Amino acid sequence: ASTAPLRISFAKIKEPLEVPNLLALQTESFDWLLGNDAWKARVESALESGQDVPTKSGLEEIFEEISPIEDFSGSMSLTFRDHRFEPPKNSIDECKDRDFTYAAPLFVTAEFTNNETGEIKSQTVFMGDFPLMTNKGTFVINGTERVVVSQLVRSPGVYFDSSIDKTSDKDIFSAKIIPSRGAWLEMEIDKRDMVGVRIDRKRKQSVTVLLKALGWTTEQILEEFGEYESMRATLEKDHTQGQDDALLDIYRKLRPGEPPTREAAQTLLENLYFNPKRYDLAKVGRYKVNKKLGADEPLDAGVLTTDDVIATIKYLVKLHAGETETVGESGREIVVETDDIDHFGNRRIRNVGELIQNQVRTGLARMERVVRERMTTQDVEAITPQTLINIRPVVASIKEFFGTSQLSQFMDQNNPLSGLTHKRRLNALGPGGLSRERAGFEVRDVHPSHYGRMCPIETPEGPNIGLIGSLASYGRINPFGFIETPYRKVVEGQVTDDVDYLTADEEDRFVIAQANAALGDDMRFAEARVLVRRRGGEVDYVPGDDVDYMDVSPRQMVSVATAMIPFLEHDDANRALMGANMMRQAVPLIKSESPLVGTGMEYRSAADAGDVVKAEKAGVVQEVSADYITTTNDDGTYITYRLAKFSRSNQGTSVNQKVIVAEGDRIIEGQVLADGPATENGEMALGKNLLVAFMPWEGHNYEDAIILSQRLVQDDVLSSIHIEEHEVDARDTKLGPEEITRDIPNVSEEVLADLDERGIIRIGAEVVAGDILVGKVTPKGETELTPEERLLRAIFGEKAREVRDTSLKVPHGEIGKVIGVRVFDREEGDELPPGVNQLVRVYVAQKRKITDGDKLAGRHGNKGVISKINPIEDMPFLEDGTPVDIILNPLAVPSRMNPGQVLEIHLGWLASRGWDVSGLAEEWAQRLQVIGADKVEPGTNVATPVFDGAREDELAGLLQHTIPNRDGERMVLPSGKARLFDGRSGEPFPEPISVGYMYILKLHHLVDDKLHARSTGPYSMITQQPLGGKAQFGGQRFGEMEVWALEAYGAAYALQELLTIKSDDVTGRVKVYEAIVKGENIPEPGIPESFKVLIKEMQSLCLNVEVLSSDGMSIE
Amino acid sequence: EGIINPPIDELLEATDSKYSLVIYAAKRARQINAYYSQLGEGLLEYVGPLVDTHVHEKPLSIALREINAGLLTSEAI
Amino acid sequence: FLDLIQEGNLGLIRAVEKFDYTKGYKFSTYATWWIRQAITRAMADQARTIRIPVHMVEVINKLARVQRQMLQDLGREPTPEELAKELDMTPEKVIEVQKYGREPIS
RNA sequence: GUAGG
Repeated sequence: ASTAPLRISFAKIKEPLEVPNLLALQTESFDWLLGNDAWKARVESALESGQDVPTKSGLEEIFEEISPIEDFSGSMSLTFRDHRFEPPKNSIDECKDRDFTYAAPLFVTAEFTNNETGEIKSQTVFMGDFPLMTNKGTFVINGTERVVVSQLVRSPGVYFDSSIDKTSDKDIFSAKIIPSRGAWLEMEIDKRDMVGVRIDRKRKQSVTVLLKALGWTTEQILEEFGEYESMRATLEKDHTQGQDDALLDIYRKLRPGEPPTREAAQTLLENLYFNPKRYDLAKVGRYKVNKKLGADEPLDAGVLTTDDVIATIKYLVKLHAGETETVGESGREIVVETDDIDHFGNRRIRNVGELIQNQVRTGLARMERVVRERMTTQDVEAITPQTLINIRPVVASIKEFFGTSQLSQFMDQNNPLSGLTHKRRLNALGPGGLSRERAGFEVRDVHPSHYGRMCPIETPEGPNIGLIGSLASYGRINPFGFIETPYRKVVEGQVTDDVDYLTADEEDRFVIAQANAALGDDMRFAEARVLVRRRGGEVDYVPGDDVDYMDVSPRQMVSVATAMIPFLEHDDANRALMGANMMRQAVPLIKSESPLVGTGMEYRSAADAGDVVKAEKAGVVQEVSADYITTTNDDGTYITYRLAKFSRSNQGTSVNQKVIVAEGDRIIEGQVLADGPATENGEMALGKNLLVAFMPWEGHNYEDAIILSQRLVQDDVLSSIHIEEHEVDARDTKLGPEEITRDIPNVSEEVLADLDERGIIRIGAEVVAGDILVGKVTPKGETELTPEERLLRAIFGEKAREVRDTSLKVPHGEIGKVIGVRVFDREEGDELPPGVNQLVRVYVAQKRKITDGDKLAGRHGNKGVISKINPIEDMPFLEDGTPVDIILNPLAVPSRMNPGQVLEIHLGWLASRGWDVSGLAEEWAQRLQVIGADKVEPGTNVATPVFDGAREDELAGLLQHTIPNRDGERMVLPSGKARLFDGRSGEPFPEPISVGYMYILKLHHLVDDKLHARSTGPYSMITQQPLGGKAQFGGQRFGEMEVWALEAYGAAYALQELLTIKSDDVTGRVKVYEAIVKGENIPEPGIPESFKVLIKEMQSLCLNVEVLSSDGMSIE
Repeated sequence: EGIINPPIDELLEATDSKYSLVIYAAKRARQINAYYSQLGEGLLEYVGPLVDTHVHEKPLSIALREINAGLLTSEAI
Repeated sequence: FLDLIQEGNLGLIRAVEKFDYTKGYKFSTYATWWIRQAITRAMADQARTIRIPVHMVEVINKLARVQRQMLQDLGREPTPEELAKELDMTPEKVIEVQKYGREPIS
């Protein structure tokens, strides 16, 4: 009811199914992995509801998978029956503060049972700390919030392919059986009209020898293969016969250099394919294989069997024969058809739990190897569960995953939307998958199956285009790892309420209607003709009662970020792509305001995001204060929530939280009690709503640039806090320990004015470039003073003491006011890394206002850098006198094909001054009356869902009937334009201009960070060319392409200086600086250095590269 | 009062090349600059700026101004 | 691995140079001691880029194994004084040996 | 690694 504030809706169809938990993807998977109470609760709830669900927790699955260890005698065994967890010692905030990996202990009951002793000994053993997922789906490792992203991969099973070979002039068919973990086997047919098998692509071979190697005899093989001349030709061409001969042949081919051996061959094949450890096909692998090959209920779990091998041989040959429908091998009749890999039926996403399970399984396998070795080198009766194990592998592997792993990424906390879109993203890049250079045209592009399972709009627009993708809005994960989407059930031409979740392949069977299609007053279709889709992505129509499923809501395909954009249907694909990619980069402002025009979903995408602070009990608030809010429930539990103030975010922005609830207001459970960054009343707000007009203006908005008033600078409308944290460590070295102290050597007294006696700057003392924050001094350096220094000191009577200043200073170009300082000490209870005695971290916080050069952009992919902040009076002011806050070039709109921004503007105006429409009786008037959006007051927001958005007739009618703002007149014409007086000249402009309200965000590509200059600075070590980067005073790179441009002009001297004096020549560089500062002409450059390094290297390969002259040896 | 203060076309015609001009103006500017950096040793081979000079200036501008006025000359060895 | 194999062969030629049948056992009990000696010496002498001497090497390995035992038993990072006591050295030597046992990063 | 060009 009071979940969200009032917001008028322009939707035309009522959505049956509400959006699920937007962040279920990570949390549910990890709950399954832990096997905690929540997982079992969901399992039993699904079981009683009848929905399929796994009854086996991943952790206990892996622990049971590792069978009890047996030696060559198999006398003893160790069973790891049950595990358990306890509350972690450290709080989440404490772990964030003190650099501790948030984790809890993992105890397992190990039971060592020995038959020789005939005794069982039970003991609880601690396997190692286990990192834990906080309630917001973030892993706090070493105080940094990492996130892990699900990974798309090709699921195991049987795959088939058909290709055309130009040389052969005929088609070539192939097949493969890709396993979960084991070695991969392939099977090609009619490579040259014959058939063959790739056993890891070791060498050329035929199917016949493999079949002979197996127990199946030649006679039965002919009997079952007599209906296909290809196989008859293969075998009659086969000279070898008998199982043993084929076995020794394949063994020699696979492992040549040694004589064949029967048992060696047999055990090698068994280990390669029939051993349950090397070739353990995953559960999804068998589930897919039985359906694809048609086998009816084979073994639920187990490695491939010879029956499956013969079944796939049959399938391949049938596909070769041109037959399309064939009887299943030990199964029902099924279609034989080449399968496309891109299809979402064959793409499976590993969620967080599966990845962590795989890594801990690898660690436990290492542990098994180590403990087996120890058992082989251990005496009986000196064996205990607590002694034999070693916890190093498991912790090593889990930490090696949580750090230095592609799927483990740094949280992006620009705003809650960035958090969500980082959580949900699926990444095709990773280990054992589609890498960067492995990409092709086919994989990147969209597929007809990515509908309701992956949003086709938002993907990185950089080189990695299409290799990352956000999950759909209504998407859900299958227990196997496939993605489902809901569909409403349609029967006999009417619409049944029940919703069924369909997967990628199962959707292919039926024909699914479209949600946008109109529906009459009754439950039946309004129109006999209706658009539908079917197998292969075809979009043909089928009138009349023929469909059975229909999309539950129009917004299935679109992702959360994309679905934010209003009037999305009008915008192009590329511009909505850019717009969605940009909303993630906005920065929160000092004060936030919710959008006047925007889809009605922002509230949910804010509440589900973790940044907001929502109540967990339905009580009453007693005391409200900025630091903390205290509430009490009717039961009696008193809960006080702490609001974070100005804590640095990951990217370096404030995370301030405001307070909404008054003192005496009631609370229902889940209600928002405090905003996060970029939020207002719990509704997302990444930017502010400005007044805008479209007109060229003196050339200050040429080629995408932007012009805006100085009222923005004056009212802090676009202003953002920024906090920089920098730390120093009082490390100890060979000569002695470093000291942080106020007594700095060889400095004036004034610089040490704000420093405390301890040597740490005070709180609130403003700093500037070059200042001193904490005064640290080196223990000593071996000083051999120069004669000039000695004379100067002797004349002045000062002592050059051994201690040297190495104090932290504020970085160049950085200003701010210190807000917080934290100090950790060795001898105190706090623990630091080895060697370091004290650490001090200092915050400096400033308030950056919008200025020239700052980027700016809206929601429809229109972005530009500010170009001029003119005074308030120079802005063309509307008839009443209101100035226009921002000016945009119109030349961009038809060319960039994003007409929606224009529509929005008019609707934006309509939201500012409300509309009154009662008894008008026009078509749009009746539509508004039935929808309820008939009467509105000024300032109230409006909601236009992404595809149910307002049409143009409604906007025109509302423009015709806007409420009078002043003097009983409408300032905008029915066309949507208004008359603008000039500001500078003073005369009215020739024709009316378009004006209205637009939501504008402030991207994080600020000018302050990008600026960089360098007179002279550090240099590189191996070769002395200046090291690049702003963080170390780097020089810009003059590239090979850049030199080509300079060589085009015919200018030789500029090149010579750019290549010798300005870098790569240590001798001439100091000379040039001397000449400049003294006032003389620049000297003559010599040879560079990198050439000397190169000739030295080429001399080290035994090549006597001599720098000779025409007249013998050269001078250098 | 600008980099483009002497129009280029007149300089080009006297020099006959777009590269001979830059080399010749640069040599003259080097000579003037080294004269201003003489600081009093008074080598006779060096000569001063023929055209009047500002309190602050760059030798190359003076050199190009002489070329435009045409008071100097060049002769390849 | 293969260099370790060669060093074991070196220890083998040494041991067989010092074996006689006077011992009332098989080869496998006499030679294996010298093989273990040669492999341990090689692993202590040519393993680290910044070479440590043998005494300090065994110091490092003893500290590492006893620290692992502390982690297995207590399940927590022991206090420096505690480790100093189980080792019987001083905390200063503890930090010293801990720093001496690092590896270069490329 | 990921953003912007």
